[PDB]
Amino acid sequence: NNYDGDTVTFSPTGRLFQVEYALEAIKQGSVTVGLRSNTHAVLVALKRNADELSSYQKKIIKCDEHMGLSLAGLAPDARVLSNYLRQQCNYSSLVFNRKLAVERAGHLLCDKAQKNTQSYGGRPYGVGLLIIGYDKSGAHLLEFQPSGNVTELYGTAIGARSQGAKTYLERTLDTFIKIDGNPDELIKAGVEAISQSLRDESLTVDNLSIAIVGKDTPFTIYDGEAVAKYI
Amino acid sequence: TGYDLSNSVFSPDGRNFQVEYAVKAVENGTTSIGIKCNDGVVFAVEKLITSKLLVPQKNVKIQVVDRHIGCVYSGLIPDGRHLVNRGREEAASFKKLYKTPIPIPAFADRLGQYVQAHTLYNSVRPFGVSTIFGGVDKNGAHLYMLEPSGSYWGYKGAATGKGRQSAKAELEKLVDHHPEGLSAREAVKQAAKIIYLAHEDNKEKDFELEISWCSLSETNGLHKFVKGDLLQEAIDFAQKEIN
Amino acid sequence: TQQPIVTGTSVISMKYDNGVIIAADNLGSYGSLLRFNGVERLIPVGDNTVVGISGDISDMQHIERLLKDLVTENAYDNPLADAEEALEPSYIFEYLATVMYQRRSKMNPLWNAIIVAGVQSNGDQFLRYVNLLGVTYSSPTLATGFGAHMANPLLRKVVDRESDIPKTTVQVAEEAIVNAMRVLYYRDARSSRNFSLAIIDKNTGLTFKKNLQVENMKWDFA
Amino acid sequence: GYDRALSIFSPDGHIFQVEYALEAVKRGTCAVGVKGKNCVVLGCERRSTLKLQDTRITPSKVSKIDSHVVLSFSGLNADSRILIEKARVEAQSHRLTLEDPVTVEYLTRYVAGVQQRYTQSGGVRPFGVSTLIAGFDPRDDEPKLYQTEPSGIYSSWSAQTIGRNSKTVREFLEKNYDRKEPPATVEECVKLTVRSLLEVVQTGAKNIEITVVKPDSDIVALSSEEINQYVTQIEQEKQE
Amino acid sequence: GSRRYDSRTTIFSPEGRLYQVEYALESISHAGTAIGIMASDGIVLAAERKVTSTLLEQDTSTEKLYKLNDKIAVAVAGLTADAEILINTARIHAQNYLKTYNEDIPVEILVRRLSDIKQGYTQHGGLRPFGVSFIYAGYDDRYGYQLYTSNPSGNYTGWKAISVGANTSAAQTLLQMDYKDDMKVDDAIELALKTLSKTTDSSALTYDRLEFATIRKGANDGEVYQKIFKPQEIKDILVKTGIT
Amino acid sequence: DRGVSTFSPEGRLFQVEYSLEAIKLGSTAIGIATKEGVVLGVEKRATSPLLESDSIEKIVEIDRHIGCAMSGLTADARSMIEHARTAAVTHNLYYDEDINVESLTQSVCDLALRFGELMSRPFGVALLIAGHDADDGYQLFHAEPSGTFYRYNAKAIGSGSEGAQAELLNEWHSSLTLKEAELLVLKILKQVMEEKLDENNAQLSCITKQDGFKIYDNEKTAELIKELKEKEAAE
Amino acid sequence: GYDRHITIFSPEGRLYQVEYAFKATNQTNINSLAVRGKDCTVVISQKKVPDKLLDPTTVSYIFCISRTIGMVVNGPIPDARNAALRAKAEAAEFRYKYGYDMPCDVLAKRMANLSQIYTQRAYMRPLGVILTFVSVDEELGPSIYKTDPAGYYVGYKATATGPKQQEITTNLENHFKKSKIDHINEESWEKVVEFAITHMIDALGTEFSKNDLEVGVATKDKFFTLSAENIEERLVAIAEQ
Amino acid sequence: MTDRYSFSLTTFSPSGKLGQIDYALTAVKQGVTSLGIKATNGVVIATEKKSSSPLAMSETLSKVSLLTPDIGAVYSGMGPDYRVLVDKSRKVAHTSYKRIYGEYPPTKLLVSEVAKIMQEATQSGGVRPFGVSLLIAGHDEFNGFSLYQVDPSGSYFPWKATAIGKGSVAAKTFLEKRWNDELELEDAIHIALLTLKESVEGEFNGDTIELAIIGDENPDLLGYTGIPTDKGPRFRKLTSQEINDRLEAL
Amino acid sequence: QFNPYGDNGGTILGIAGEDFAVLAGDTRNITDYSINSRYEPKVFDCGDNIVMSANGFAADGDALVKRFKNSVKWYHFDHNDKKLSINSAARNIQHLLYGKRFFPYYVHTII
Ligand SMILES: [Cl-]
Ligand SMILES: [Mg+2]
Repeated sequence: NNYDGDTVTFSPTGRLFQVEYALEAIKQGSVTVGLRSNTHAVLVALKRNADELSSYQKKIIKCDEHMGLSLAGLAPDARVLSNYLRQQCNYSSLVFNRKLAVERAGHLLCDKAQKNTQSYGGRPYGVGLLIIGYDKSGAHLLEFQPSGNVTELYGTAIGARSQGAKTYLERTLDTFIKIDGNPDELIKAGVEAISQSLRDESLTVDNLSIAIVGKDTPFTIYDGEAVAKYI
Repeated sequence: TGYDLSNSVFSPDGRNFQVEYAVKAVENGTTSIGIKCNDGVVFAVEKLITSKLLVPQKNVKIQVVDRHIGCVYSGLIPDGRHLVNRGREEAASFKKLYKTPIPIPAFADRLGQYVQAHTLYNSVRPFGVSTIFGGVDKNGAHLYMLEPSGSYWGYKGAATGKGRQSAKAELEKLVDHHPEGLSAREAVKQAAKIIYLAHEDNKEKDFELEISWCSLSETNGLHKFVKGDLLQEAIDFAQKEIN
Repeated sequence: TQQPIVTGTSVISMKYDNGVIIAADNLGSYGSLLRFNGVERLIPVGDNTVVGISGDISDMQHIERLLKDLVTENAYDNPLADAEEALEPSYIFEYLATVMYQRRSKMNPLWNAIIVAGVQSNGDQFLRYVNLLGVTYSSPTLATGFGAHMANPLLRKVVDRESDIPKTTVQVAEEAIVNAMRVLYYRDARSSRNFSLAIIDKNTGLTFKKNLQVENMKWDFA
Repeated sequence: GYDRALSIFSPDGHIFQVEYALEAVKRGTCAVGVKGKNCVVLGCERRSTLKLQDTRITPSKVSKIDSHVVLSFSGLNADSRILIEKARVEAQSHRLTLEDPVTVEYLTRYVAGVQQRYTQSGGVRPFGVSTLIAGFDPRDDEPKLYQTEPSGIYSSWSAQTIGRNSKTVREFLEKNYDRKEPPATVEECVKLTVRSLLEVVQTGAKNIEITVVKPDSDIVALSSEEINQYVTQIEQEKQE
Repeated sequence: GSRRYDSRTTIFSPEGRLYQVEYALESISHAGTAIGIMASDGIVLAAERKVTSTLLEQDTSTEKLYKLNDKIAVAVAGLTADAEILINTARIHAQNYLKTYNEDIPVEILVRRLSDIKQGYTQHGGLRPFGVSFIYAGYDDRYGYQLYTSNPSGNYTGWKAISVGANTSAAQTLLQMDYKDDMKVDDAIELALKTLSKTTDSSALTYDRLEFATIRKGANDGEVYQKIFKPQEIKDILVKTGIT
Repeated sequence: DRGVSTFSPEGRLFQVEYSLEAIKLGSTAIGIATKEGVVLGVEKRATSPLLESDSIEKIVEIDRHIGCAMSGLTADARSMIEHARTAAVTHNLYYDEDINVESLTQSVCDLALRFGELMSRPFGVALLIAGHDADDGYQLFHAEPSGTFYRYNAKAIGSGSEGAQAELLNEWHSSLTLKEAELLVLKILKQVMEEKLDENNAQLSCITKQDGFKIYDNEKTAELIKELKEKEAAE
Repeated sequence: GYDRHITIFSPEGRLYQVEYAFKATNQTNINSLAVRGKDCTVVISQKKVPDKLLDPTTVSYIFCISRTIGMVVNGPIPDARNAALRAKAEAAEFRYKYGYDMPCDVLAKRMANLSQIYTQRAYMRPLGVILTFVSVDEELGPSIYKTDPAGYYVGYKATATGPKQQEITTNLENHFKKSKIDHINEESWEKVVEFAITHMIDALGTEFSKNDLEVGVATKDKFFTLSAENIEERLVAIAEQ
Repeated sequence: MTDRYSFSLTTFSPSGKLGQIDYALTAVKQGVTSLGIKATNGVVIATEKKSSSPLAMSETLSKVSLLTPDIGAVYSGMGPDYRVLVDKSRKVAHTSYKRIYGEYPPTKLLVSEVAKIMQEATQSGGVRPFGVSLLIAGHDEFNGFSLYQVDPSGSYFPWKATAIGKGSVAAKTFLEKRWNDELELEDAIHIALLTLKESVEGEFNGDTIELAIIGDENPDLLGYTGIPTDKGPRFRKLTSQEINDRLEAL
Repeated sequence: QFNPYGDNGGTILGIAGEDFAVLAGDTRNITDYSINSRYEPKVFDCGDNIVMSANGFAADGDALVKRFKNSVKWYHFDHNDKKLSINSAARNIQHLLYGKRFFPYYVHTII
């Protein structure tokens, strides 16, 4: 109200409204789902078009051979944060001959977002990210909020109507965590999860975007006729 | 009025309302505690399980500084991480120049001065965390608690977050009933109980217990996380006391 | 640009069937003056890596502090610091190799020759060299300074190529290393009788031997 | 440094500081440009609220940027000096590096670029100045006349006016200027320029300045008497 | 943060005016009147000190008339402290030019330089403008005797006769009435003092309330002399012209 | 007042949303992509008859294989064009090849959100970037001040955009010829323009693989306008 | 009314942020007192530990700035420690640059100058503290110099600070009106501490245990704080006559 | 952090007033009275030592300060602002003059430097004006004795005699009746003490009054002998006893 | 005086066929009259069907190959996984080398 003019101001109840408004941009964004087993991790994203002449906005970005994310909210902010992750993954490989741990990648993203919430002149990031990866401790899934809060999960969803997919994953938890050594079945579970968030529209061949990373699987994005198999 | 719209502005009372509003964010956070024992310190924190999809034991909250100091905080988690990152830089530069690991009172002032600096200007926001920290140095065990204003003192026991009143009452009983002191292993058990008791203010969702400790006899003065059998033993002791 | 002041001589090392051995004497020379007699030049990092350093001792002590800081830093926000996310010999080497090459590129080198010896997570032997120029190389046997000229020829008679490594036991390898140290004591004017030796084995872990001496010496014939 | 964003968008998509800079131009004395077949004429209004002025030394309204290009303006006088200096420096820099003087379009593009920059740079306000830039490209006999404004947009004009009551003189020019047959001589062009200012000026005395630019760096400013002869001939034809 | 307290000194009004420049001009209208009159054989500078005291040390006092170099002087109307900042900068510019070209700086070049400095404070930096208007009286071998004025906007113009400060409307009308082109310095001296005598807000015009200066080629032969009048000399010229 | 980088309660940047309103006031620009080339057309919209309309430059070359049309505060486009040209030329210098149309567009869009308290505000202009490369063929992009860019088969921006886009919805198909696209841009420009369309107040351009980017002569466009009039009178 | 938020003049020529910083000074509800002996300078301050969970040994508002200079602070502890760290840095730098120990009055002036800057520069807020510096100066002898948020400072024969400063001040005034000398005419610092505690008891009307007080003593070449047992010995002597 | 107040805090109001300067002058008006009188062979500057507490040692608070050996200063208004200005004035006398010309600046030029500092606090970013008016008395070889007033705006004026602060209006009228161009230094001191008594409520003696002179050279205060051209400072602060001696002849 | 350069010996050979190419090199690494290694790989697969060797001072050689491999990675990131053609790689390597024109990589590079 009187306390939402900038990110450097607490409200009388201890809230940061600019951060909360940045969180609101994610809710307006298109739904994206993340889930994993013990061998693989999967991203599923519903891409959004402007109209029938336009392309469908890409949602998934590769960060390294073993790591990548999906976005919901301001796409240019995702480009800034994914570029930063690419650099940090790259620094780890060049300097230490070491693949960057997914948990450490989350810590770096948290700290980068935090600096934009405590200083004058800046603004919070207006995007949410779901990071998947396979490192020395197996498969991982992270959820990033521009408040700085990063959380490791078995599965999750962000964007508009994400609550439907999140409840489904909460039911299916015991099933999909056991889908080891079967990439197609894990993706099926993700496609079925994101379907719980659709209304009026359904998953078409230029609508759907899928990514996967695993034990002997580099981070690869599937679009177009490569996802027709799962429709 | 308007005195509360900008950081570092004195109200007619002589108060900094923006710092007082940061305290509200701390009071909204989960319960974290610290217990000073005979030859060390124990830290414990309540981790709210928002969903079944949270991977157990993975979202670690307690943080180590150097190899002998533990830090835990309640409020805005990112703010606490920022403070610990600074603490790690302060500890590194101290050890670089003076060789010896940073003493706990020395480390306490480093955090204190940094947090206080964020109450001097309107171009920065105060920290939305109260931090409980400490460890073992050459003069023995030390436990501290640091507020958004930059204010800190030494403690026998400390608590912050939503269930701080409950926790404080429990800590006060331990101080009265043990003037001679508490052992490190006893403190771990007691820390588990107090977090379980303080969870009544957050009773809607279930939680996960996380404990760490630095002890001269039990951990060689190094900070370590309580894991496996010792953690389960503390959880059992805690569950027995609430029933 | 500088000049080395207090210096350490040869570091020698070799691979064997289950791991690596590395050794270096305990002398810190001040030109031709044998000034300091209790200098440890093998520095262990965790339980899987030993870094052997020759050349300028002041720079060695700096590198020792960098490695100590590396262990502290790796443990930060790392629940698997003593397991899957522990420091590997390959991580430690690549970091040092980066530092050495950067420093020579600013025309302000760390005046050293370094051998990183260790065993990787998968049990693989690790042995690689780096110096003040940032030059790196690997070989079944590695040695610095005088060791390169006198130790390598002896150690290469045991392991001459990659296929000789599985045929070489820890007893044969240690024997060869100890003999090389004796030969260096005979012939290097900046060496000492006292030395340290470290074995990193994939089964028995890190064995660090201090206060070893060159023995069974021949002189008589004089 | 002072970094405050003074030029910003409003809910209706307007940048008020740029629009208010145009209001400063509206207040400035009227300037007019007319290109003939082989010349360009720049006319300027002098407000007669200031007498006891020393006309020898008082800053003249038309300024040479190089030997072949001139610049006139409407709006804040102090602001115009900064644009004129920058343009003169750039003109010499162009000669030094390209070994050829600036084209009239290039010089216009530069000045317009400076004006635009001051509409989305922190800590600065836009120039309260619109300019008329006229001349001939090196080794070219085609007349050139351009206009710039605070926003930084620029364009070429057969004839144009800026400043106070420029709506009226543009009305005159739009019905009196024929594109198929522009003023064929210097005389005809100057006459049409003086006529256009007489719609707005008041007394045809020391209130009208006229500068004629011809090809090959031939630039001359008309005197009071020379202009007075045009003023006389125009009204004697009007008495009919 | 800090934006809250920023007055934004360098913005246009909806009418296209610079607020701070306009308000600085309002300030200057309450300053003591300064007058410059240019003649064929020299220039006169006359200025009124603001309501003085009997205990003010007049003979060592200077608030209106300042020397920039041997050929150029200024009359000040507005904040004296602001004026001295600009005056010192102008003195340095003149010396820079003399060092570079080994010739005295032409009057207009000095005036343009100071005026550009004033202009800068209205367009960038977020600082308040200088609350000063200058009358420049000077001589060079290109244009001879010259009068200029500059104001907080950084705009400058040339004049035969001009006033700044208080009652400029009344003063300018009186000057416009009696000024002629073939006028001489001694006639201009009389016009300047008569104009101040009529426009002043004081009861009577006396020597202790005035600062006076002339720039004459009344320097022996082909050169120019500046004369900052002493208190007794102002008293004498007041009697000579028949005002006291 | 309020920050230049402030979010609204709906999660949108005030300044970006306001710059979009300025673009709505701009003159119309239309692009149509075909397998034979991409066509770009603009409304010139001269404010007076004395303004020489061929000095109005709202279609611009970025490289031989990339063209660009603008709508909104067109003075803001100049630094964007400068950057685009520099990026295209720089990439050729570094890699001895043409730059991809998407990569060029992405480079331009990186400038967009570089504002705050960097430039003091967002750009008040939208761009249609058209071009060809060997990997993805003929392409048309819409670059906004939000930093977002969408690929389009056809797109209209400016004051007549929603009426024009509805028209492009009905008319575009994947088998359009270059000639059919040219007439289609002319037809829709004529529909949404205030003044009557001719070769002096409207401009056409195209990008083909063979000939690269070309702005059409007024004589060439005048013939296409005459061809349009006759085929509309043909039924 | 933004002239109340930053350090600019109000229409009355006042600086409200400075005035409100003076009010923050009494937020701790602690009173302090300083007096001079023949060979020493003594400072006493109330000690209140309201929480049983606190470590009482870490609760302090007296600081050892240098070997010779001590400082007691009236105000919140964060600002107190801010001032303490700076004073310590300034004292150490002085000795390095000029080759001799920083005098008590010179440090006070330096800290007062820093405070003055906060009252003139808008981006910096005043510190809500009053700083009382004590020493036995090698040139001036026993010294008390006190600094406030306005940037004012002056030397004192004796002084008092806190919510009940007036009661203590008047009590001290009345004693020096009797004795007609500028100090406590006593040989040992122990008795000067006893004087200081006695007159605080009289002025406040309250009794003190060993844990209710905090004492600092400056002698030639060193400043030191008393332990609870040293204070107890002082309290016993007071009660025994 | 960083000082983000890069804009002026003093600006022109619609009426042409610079508010912050006016308010600074109001703070000076509330200040304790100080005065200065110029004689033929010297200058005197004086003020009241308004002690904030009787426990305070008012000798440790110097309201009258030496700037150079031949220049002194007194103020009315905010004490802390004065103290820092004295530090800056002492330094600028060296950096911008003595380190260049090998001699101390003349009174008028040092005044000019102090004035410039005060002017800049009236225009520079993120600062308020100084809340003091200064009276600066001094002597130099070519200008003789002089007395100057410097205001918060940075404006300065030379005076024969004047007063600033609390009771300045009444004091200036008192000085107008008594001053003439034939006063000797002792006469000026006598008039100074008479004038200052009117604005003082309580005790009026050498311990409550601070008074200094610019007069003859004091070779006894030089600290060394052997250089004929060096004859000692002309600034001298009168002692408590010296003031009381002249209060009997009052 | 510190000499930032050294000579690690080695010999490399590149030959272009009609529809193939070979890049060969010996595996010996030396300083002065000593052998550092009998097998130290000198020719590297850099991705996108490009092989590279930077012979001479091995520290500079390793640094250049490492930076080029990195350039291939970022070319994929920045340009939609487009394959880096051999001519484009060659021009890119020129800029990597000329970037240190006044403190050169002491190597003779062949791709
Ligand atoms: Cl200081
Ligand atoms: Mg302040």
